[PDB]
Amino acid sequence: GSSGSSGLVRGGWLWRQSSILRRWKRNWFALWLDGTLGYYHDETAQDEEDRVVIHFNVRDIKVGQECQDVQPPEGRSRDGLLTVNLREGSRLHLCAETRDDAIAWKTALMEANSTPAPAGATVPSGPSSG
Repeated sequence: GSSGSSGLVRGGWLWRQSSILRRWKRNWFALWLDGTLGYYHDETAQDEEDRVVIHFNVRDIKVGQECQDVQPPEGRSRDGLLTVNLREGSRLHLCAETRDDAIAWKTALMEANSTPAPAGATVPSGPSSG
């Protein structure tokens, strides 16, 4: 709603595990201020694959060892795994190259899930001399 969404939080590449192919694949996940999560084929949002709710929607999120029914792809390590749970029930199988990345997503998500935004009236006002 709110005429869609305006403003991006983060945008990186993460490994997602498929169901029919049961294999990890490269995917670009981008979080919106509106409180939504959409991943497209590549950085360029041209062919939207899907869109899930983030605002008060994320039930839980695991990272690394936390994982229970997930395995790291080739090269990567268990110190990167990361899965997100949705209130709707369905979850999201992901895996960060490193633990750092995983945590970043876990925190960036957990927050947006339980943290609203003043989105409404703001100005780019900033520095001038320099």
